[PDB]
Amino acid sequence: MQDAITAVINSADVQGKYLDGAAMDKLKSYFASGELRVRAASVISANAATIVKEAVAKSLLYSDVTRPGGNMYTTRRYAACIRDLDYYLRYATYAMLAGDASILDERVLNGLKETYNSLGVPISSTVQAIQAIKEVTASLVGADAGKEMGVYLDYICSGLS
Amino acid sequence: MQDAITAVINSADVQGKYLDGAAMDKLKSYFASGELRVRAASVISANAATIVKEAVAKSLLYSDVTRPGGNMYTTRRYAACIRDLDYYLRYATYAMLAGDASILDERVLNGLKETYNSLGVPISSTVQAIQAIKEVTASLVGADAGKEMGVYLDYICSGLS
Amino acid sequence: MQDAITAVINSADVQGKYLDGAAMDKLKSYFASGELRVRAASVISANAATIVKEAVAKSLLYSDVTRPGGNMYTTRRYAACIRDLDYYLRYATYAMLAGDASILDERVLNGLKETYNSLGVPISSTVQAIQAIKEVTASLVGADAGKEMGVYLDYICSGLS
Amino acid sequence: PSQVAFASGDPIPQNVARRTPGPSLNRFKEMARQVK
Amino acid sequence: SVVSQVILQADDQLRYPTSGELKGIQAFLTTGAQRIRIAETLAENEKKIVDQAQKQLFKKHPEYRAPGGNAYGQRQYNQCLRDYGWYLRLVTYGVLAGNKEPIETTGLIGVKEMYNSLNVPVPGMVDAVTVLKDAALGLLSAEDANETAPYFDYIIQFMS
Amino acid sequence: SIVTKSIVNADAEARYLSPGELDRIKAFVTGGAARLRIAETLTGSRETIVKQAGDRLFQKRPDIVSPGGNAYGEEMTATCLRDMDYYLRLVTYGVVSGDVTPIEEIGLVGVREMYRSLGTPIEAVAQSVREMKEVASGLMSSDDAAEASAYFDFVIGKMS
Amino acid sequence: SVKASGGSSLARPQLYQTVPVSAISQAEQQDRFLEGSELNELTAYFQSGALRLEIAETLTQNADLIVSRAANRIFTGGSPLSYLEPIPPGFRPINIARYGPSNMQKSLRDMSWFLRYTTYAIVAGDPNIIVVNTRGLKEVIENACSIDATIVAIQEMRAASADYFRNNAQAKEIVLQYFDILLSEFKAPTPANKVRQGPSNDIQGLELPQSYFNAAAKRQKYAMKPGLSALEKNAVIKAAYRQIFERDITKAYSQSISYLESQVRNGDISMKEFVRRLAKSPLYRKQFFEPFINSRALELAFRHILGRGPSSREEVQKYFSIVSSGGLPALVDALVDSQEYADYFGEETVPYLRGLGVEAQECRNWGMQQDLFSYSAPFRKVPQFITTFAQYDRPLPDQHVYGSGNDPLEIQFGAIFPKETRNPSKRPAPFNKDTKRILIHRGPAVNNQVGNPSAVGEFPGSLGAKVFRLNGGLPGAKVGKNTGTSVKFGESSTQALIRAAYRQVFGRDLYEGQRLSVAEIQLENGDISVREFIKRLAKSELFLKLYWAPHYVCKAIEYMHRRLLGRPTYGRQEMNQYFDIASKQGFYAVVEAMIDSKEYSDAFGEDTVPYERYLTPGGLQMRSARVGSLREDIGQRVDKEVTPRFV
Amino acid sequence: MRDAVTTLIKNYDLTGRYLDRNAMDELKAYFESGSARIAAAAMINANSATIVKRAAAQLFEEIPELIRPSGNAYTTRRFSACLRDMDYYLRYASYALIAADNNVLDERVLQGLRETYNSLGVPIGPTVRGIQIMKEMIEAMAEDSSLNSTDFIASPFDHMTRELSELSV
Ligand SMILES: *[C@@H](C)[C@H]1/C(=C/c2[nH]c(/C=C3N=C(/C=C4\NC(=O)C(CC)=C4C)C(C)=C\3CCC(=O)O)c(CCC(=O)O)c2C)NC(=O)[C@@H]1C
Ligand SMILES: *[C@@H](C)[C@H]1/C(=C/c2[nH]c(/C=C3N=C(/C=C4\NC(=O)C(CC)=C4C)C(C)=C\3CCC(=O)O)c(CCC(=O)O)c2C)NC(=O)[C@@H]1C
Ligand SMILES: *[C@H](C)[C@H]1/C(=C/c2[nH]c(/C=C3N=C(/C=C4\NC(=O)C(CC)=C4C)C(C)=C\3CCC(=O)O)c(CCC(=O)O)c2C)NC(=O)[C@@H]1C
Ligand SMILES: *[C@H](C)[C@H]1/C(=C/c2[nH]c(/C=C3N=C(/C=C4\NC(=O)C(CC)=C4C)C(C)=C\3CCC(=O)O)c(CCC(=O)O)c2C)NC(=O)[C@@H]1C
Ligand SMILES: *[C@H](C)[C@H]1/C(=C/c2[nH]c(/C=C3N=C(/C=C4\NC(=O)C(CC)=C4C)C(C)=C\3CCC(=O)O)c(CCC(=O)O)c2C)NC(=O)[C@@H]1C
Ligand SMILES: *[C@H](C)[C@H]1/C(=C/c2[nH]c(/C=C3N=C(/C=C4\NC(=O)C(CC)=C4C)C(C)=C\3CCC(=O)O)c(CCC(=O)O)c2C)NC(=O)[C@@H]1C
Ligand SMILES: *[C@H](C)[C@H]1/C(=C/c2[nH]c(/C=C3N=C(/C=C4\NC(=O)C(CC)=C4C)C(C)=C\3CCC(=O)O)c(CCC(=O)O)c2C)NC(=O)[C@@H]1C
Ligand SMILES: *[C@H](C)[C@H]1/C(=C/c2[nH]c(/C=C3N=C(/C=C4\NC(=O)C(CC)=C4C)C(C)=C\3CCC(=O)O)c(CCC(=O)O)c2C)NC(=O)[C@@H]1C
Ligand SMILES: *[C@H](C)[C@H]1/C(=C/c2[nH]c(/C=C3N=C(/C=C4\NC(=O)C(CC)=C4C)C(C)=C\3CCC(=O)O)c(CCC(=O)O)c2C)NC(=O)[C@@H]1C
Repeated sequence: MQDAITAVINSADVQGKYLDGAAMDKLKSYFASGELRVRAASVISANAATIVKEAVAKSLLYSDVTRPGGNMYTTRRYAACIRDLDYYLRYATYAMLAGDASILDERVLNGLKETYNSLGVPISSTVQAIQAIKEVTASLVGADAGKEMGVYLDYICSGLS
Repeated sequence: MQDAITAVINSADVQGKYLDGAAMDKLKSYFASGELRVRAASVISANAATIVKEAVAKSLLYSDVTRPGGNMYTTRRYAACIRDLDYYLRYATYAMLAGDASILDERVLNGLKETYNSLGVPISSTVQAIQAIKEVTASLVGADAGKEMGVYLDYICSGLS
Repeated sequence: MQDAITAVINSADVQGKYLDGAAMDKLKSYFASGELRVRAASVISANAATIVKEAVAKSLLYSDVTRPGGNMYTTRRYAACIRDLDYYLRYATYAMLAGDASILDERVLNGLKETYNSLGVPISSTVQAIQAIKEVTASLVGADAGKEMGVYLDYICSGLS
Repeated sequence: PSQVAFASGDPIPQNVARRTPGPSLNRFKEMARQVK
Repeated sequence: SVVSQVILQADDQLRYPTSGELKGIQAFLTTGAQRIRIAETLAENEKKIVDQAQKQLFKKHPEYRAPGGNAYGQRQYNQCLRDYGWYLRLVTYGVLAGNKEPIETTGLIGVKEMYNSLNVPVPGMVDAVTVLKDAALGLLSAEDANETAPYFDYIIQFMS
Repeated sequence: SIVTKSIVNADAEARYLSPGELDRIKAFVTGGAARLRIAETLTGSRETIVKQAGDRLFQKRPDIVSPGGNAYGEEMTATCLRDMDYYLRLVTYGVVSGDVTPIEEIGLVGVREMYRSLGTPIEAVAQSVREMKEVASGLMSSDDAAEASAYFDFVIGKMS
Repeated sequence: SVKASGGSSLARPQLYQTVPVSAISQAEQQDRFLEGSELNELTAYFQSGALRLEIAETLTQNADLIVSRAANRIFTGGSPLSYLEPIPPGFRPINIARYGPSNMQKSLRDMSWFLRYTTYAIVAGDPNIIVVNTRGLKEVIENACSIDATIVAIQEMRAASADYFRNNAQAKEIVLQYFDILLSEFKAPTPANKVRQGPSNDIQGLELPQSYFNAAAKRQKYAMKPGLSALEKNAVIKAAYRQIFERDITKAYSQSISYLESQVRNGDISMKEFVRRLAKSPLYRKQFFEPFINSRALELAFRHILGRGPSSREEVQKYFSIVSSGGLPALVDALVDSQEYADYFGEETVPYLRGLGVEAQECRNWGMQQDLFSYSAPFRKVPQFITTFAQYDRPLPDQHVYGSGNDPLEIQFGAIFPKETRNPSKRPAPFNKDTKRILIHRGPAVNNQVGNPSAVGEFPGSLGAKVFRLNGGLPGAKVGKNTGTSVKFGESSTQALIRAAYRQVFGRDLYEGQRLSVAEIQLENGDISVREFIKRLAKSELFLKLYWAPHYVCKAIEYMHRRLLGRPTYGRQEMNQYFDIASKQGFYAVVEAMIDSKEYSDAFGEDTVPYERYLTPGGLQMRSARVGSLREDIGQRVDKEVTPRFV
Repeated sequence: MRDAVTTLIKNYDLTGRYLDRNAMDELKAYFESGSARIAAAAMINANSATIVKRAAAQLFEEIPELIRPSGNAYTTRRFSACLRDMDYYLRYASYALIAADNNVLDERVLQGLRETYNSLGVPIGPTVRGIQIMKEMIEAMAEDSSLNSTDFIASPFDHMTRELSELSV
């Protein structure tokens, strides 16, 4: 994975030049937003199971999926769906703390669309479930850090499609 | 893998007949070459570290590949290509003493294209590097044994291209 | 493991003779009291979580061991003792079902006695816990099967001591 | 020194025979013997 | 025993025996009266079974008694009837316990390389069990035979 | 299924089906008619069992029905009765199969993770099935009740 | 038929071991150049090989004489050679007529084939070809052939080959010992089969005969014993690094944990404990956990520790639940503290890759494990196991008949196909001939030709793509606007049609020196119709260069069908048709066939420019499952937001 | 692995239906035939080795090229592997007989059979022929034996023929 610090180092490393003032401003922006990122991560970590709880209730519950014939009928499937949204929330916080969507394109999305197609998991529904996470996360933490969380949750939605 | 001897016997077993004439001719040409093929291998084995040294110097060194942006820039990537050209030298040695490129088929070209395209290794730069080995080995061991190595080293070159 | 049915078989196997009427009378006893063992196993299986709690509260809870300074104070060690007693009851059910205390000699008292001396687990407190298990299981199932159950729980008590 | 040339030199041609009808068509071989 | 097989399967998943597993025990414990009856009719009537089994084997296979055989000596010939007596002993143990496990551990697990290191043919002993089976079930009653039949058939399976 | 369990055990060793397994399938086949009798009484009285044991749950544990509880409201009470209807249906699958494998795979694996996410006390769902056991037992004969209870008691153990 | 395919990569079983094969593979597995030992193996063999040629040459020529003298001694009552294709234990000579012709034909050819395999054994220089093919032969031949007659037949051939050759004691002893091995292996009864017992209920049990694991090159097994000299101890540790990291990383990058190396060299922690600590180390974590998805890292962890791929769907489901609970350490702990690991490797033995030759293989995860044992496995980042296992139970997936790679991305321009080599994501599925793919219509759902074939030439009314038609009169059609009329209004409409006709054949608008000006003005004059104009743009050398030539043949056919008809192919029936034309006639005729097709004529007239009519479900998902464009009522429960009653 | 009971459960569980009259009748049909299914399984357990060997001997007389050079049953190594395969198909049909379902036949046999046989060079034509010879060997022996129902015996072997073999038409 790459964080915002490593990303601007690697961009300078590939060119084979020292970090200039324009590249240094990218770091200073991260060191300014770093306090906002750490505080946001602490809130989501505390309400990790709680954010999912509201998100499933808003989007997934009392729909087609949970009813017999759907992809969330059996208790094993339902628990796996909670597990999947527990995955998505945990990795979105990792990417938020890093300040780069490198971990998502490495451990989350790179070979997820193929699995979801094969298992018969509806992508259109799970995207809406992550959008349900996005709304809960932004309401709990704030508008400033929820927008930051929003980008990386949208990144998962884009990779799934 | 299969060597030259077993390939002759397999072809005799498929037809279901004794080693008559044409099968014997390929065997006697193999056994006569064997003594010098061992001698060539022993020289290559001993000079394995030095052969690569000259080969990288001729092809890879002082180029855009070693320069930042290239695939042989970082030290980890440098040592990987050193190991790779050590693999190419060893498996050409294996195929020389087997008298068949079946070892190159199942152990080298099983997914050499699969690894190199995924990582983003330049094919042309690798071909030039193995071509550099071919010229070094021909100068070190001999023109006769260098051509004997040449057919297997070009097999990898054609196997990449 | 060596069941009570296979106990007379293995004894006859070592002797290299057929099962006599003085050996099959014990087998006839197992076939008669077998239906009692199954019902006893069914009651314990259903109430597996409750037997433990009623034993821990009787002996272990509100004591020096559960209070600071003891070996059953920390939650980590508390969960260990709960896990232990869960395994203690389950394997005692197996010995009750099989009719022989060989599984207690093999899959319980193999190196359990020496691990407890290594960690500094009180032997007297563990014996008291198994004795507490004995009184609960006898009250739940009955006096007919509980006395039979008490033999195998005595084997653990004599094994630890 | 030029004895080393096995795969670098002239390749030895191998005799591969044409595949012939086998004892599965022994019925038809019997029929072909009577079709004269 | 089938009792052991259930508690092995339960311990493997780290759980108590299930509803269908406990009923499988219940079914065996009731039919145990028949299981006892198998033992007496084979143990006491061993001498008739063993003699019929050996005379049918050496007739069908006149090789071991023939020159360049396996059991030419009288001490060697007693050892063939010793094996016959041991196998029917193993049959009784298997039926009484209810499963193949008593026969498995004692006289099936690594039984091929046993007779390979003694020059006794395993394809020769697979025909030995069949004639022992045929002799045994013939003496047994109709409903009793069908119970004892698949225990013999498993020995045949593991041999060849 | 029992047939499922017997084959899988036989296949893992690769030895065909043992006589011990074949006897247990025979016990399952013979007891299949009794299994269909218990299942028919459970599927026949599905409306009554859920209603009686549901009412028993709301009287014994009023806290879930009380405001602040999980099953408070007309919709939430209906969902609880739907849940009880699901588990009774799972029982009928279990009774039919002989074992508790269909109950496990469909509606016992990850129930603790499910009801934690919903905010449902797992001990209260343990009560509902235990009350479903008592109502169903008081509709069929003693031998039928003891057979059916073994499936119910497995659910209790997985709940609490 | 099966609904999923794991792949059918080429399997190369070693039928028999030779001296060069035994020598080369010995250092290949150790990842070393052939040292003074393995060179001397070849040196002695190449010198003796010249003599070994003289052994066979005599035996191949006099093969007829050896089998004649054998058969005459064994078989009595006539001549056995009528229909040619020292120590007697107690054999009886078999009658020719009594044995029967069919049994005699078997008997004669085997006697020749025994000698034939002896000649191959000397030439190979290793009696492996004998040991394999003779060990479990006594039992199968016993049924309808006497053993006593066979032993004396080989013993006759032993004497026959001895007297005919008889050159030197350094030469004849090679003939003697190989025949001595032959009779001893034939005297030996069939050994017990290698039983691969299933580790749990989920995995099936297997069996392999004691002949298949006698030739297929035994995997070198290293065990850490505390007393060993440090050179072979280094060889054990290097092999342990070669297992866990797929390669010797301590040689490559000097990446080594000496802290763990010291404890195993002493014997503080076992090899089981070493593998445990090495697979939870940051060195493994960075390389085989960090770059991969949780499912794929699990699949890699299987081959590193257990030395095999996941066998069953239930196994992947179980072990994924572990890696979700506690992560990498918990996964490693579950893999090392398994009933399988301690059965195969125990405590001392280094894990080894158990493939085709090592043990019995199951017909479930064949191609999935074949690609996994390859060194190109940690580049396939798409899971192969959980994908195939789930697809096995499910029906046929939304996929092209020739694989997932044959499907282009549903974009405006550019033929973009998933590469087989770059990031292996090949998903084979057994598609048969009469398999129609379900396609989503761009326009109304009722206007699909599968259910409504009459509504094939119905235009999508603000649901799909814009239809371009030469409805308006072309400029200079009639001699009404005589000479002048500089502002002829019907001129911009036909030019916009041309641009759209260019945009359909080639997704993007072309450059200045790419536009076919001759074809444009013929359409504008009214010499050719749109149907002919589309055909000419697809018959252009530029279309050949840009879409046909750089792409796979069937990829190029598929993309052409998606451009000219605006529809993916239904299945095999259509794809095979155009592929047959591509083989015989060429590219230009494939263009011709797609335009002159009835379905083209029904959908688009002589004046109608083609358009995107049907999408693949995967293509529409890329369009309408993103953050935007996605509706609220696709796969979400919609609650009616009403103002509360207290408000 | 799924039997006829589990398949019927999964079918009704999917829709979320209680076991109706049609469900109970299908189970009752299984339980009545079950006694014949175990008795058929007892027959093939008795004659496991004899059928496999005789069916192979019939196959290599039908297609002689298998045991001839260039054939994939030529060598002892190949002959032992083929008889092992013939032993596998009979063993998994043995499981399929009691189960009365071809899920066990699909999951553990047929799923990755085509991929394997195409890899080593094992023929797929003589294979399904050898399975069909075994079928005829069981059915004739079951006709000889005192068995009331013998129709269910054809089911697993025909499914083995249908799935594995190439689609001709
Ligand atoms: C003083 C430093 C010593 C010295 C150096 C020396 N180095 C080379 C050759 C190379 N050195 C590197 C190393 C790096 N390049 C990278 O990208 C990185 C990572 C950031 C490093 C550390 C490489 C790859 C080369 C190859 C040059 C090329 O671009 O092709 C040489 C030349 C060797 C030769 O004979 O060709 C020399 C002389 N020389 C000494 O003796 C000093 C102790
Ligand atoms: C000079 C050769 C060029 C070059 C090479 C290069 N290779 C890698 C990485 C790998 N090389 C292999 C290949 C093999 N390993 C094997 O086991 C075998 C068969 C015996 C071969 C041929 C593999 C699998 C890897 C990846 C694993 C590893 O790290 O060792 C790299 C590094 C790429 C990266 O960024 O990870 C490089 C640079 N590249 C060049 O620039 C030369 C033209
Ligand atoms: C919940 C939002 C929706 C849903 C999820 C669902 N997932 C599974 C099972 C799996 N989940 C994954 C996916 C991942 N593997 C990874 O590596 C990552 C990234 C870290 C993830 C998230 C995989 C591979 C599995 C298979 C493992 C298993 O069998 O459990 C299921 C279960 C489906 C089944 O039983 O086959 C479900 C239901 N699907 C829905 O219905 C929700 C809308
Ligand atoms: C109050 C917040 C809630 C509550 C408390 C409650 N706890 C118990 C039982 C015990 N609590 C512990 C646990 C600990 N001991 C430790 O060392 C630690 C970690 C530092 C803890 C938290 C123990 C060991 C007991 C057993 C009692 C004993 O002293 O032996 C009870 C009693 C349960 C009973 O009925 O027996 C209670 C009431 N329960 C609530 O309802 C509150 C929400
Ligand atoms: C009644 C015994 C108790 C109770 C019930 C209750 N459950 C829910 C929510 C759900 N229940 C389930 C569970 C299942 N559905 C299935 O298909 C299966 C497998 C057979 C089970 C076990 C699900 C999925 C839901 C969600 C509803 C949906 O279908 O989408 C609720 C509602 C919780 C809420 O507020 O959202 C309730 C009340 N709760 C109690 O208090 C009783 C002890
Ligand atoms: C310019 C900012 C950078 C750049 C561009 C570049 N693009 C191509 C070729 C293609 N562009 C696309 C992408 C699209 N397809 C779509 O549907 C859309 C949205 C409407 C877009 C933008 C495609 C499909 C291609 C492939 C060929 C084609 O034109 O159809 C190239 C050429 C690549 C080649 O090797 O052929 C380039 C260079 N690259 C840079 O260097 C800029 C930073
Ligand atoms: C009705 C039971 C439920 C339902 C249906 C529904 N379907 C669509 C759209 C399509 N349906 C299909 C499927 C098929 N076409 C085929 O060729 C076959 C195989 C014979 C089938 C079954 C397709 C391809 C489409 C896409 C449009 C088209 O016709 O090409 C919709 C509309 C979806 C949309 O948003 O456009 C609907 C509503 N959905 C329900 O609510 C019912 C439970
Ligand atoms: C008896 C006096 C002689 C005899 C008769 C016989 N042979 C067969 C057929 C087979 N022969 C073999 C043996 C081999 N396989 C190998 O790999 C080699 C080379 C080392 C040999 C010689 C095998 C496997 C068969 C079976 C395949 C086939 O049908 O051809 C038979 C038929 C067996 C039957 O009854 O089914 C008979 C009767 N073979 C001898 O060894 C004697 C010389
Ligand atoms: C005999 C009927 C035919 C035949 C058989 C044959 N098969 C192989 C190779 C393999 N067989 C399998 C297949 C299976 N293993 C399973 O788990 C199952 C499902 C129960 C089957 C059917 C496998 C995995 C292999 C390869 C490894 C192994 O032997 O275990 C061979 C060997 C080919 C070779 O020469 O290497 C043979 C001979 N061949 C015929 O010609 C007959 C028609």
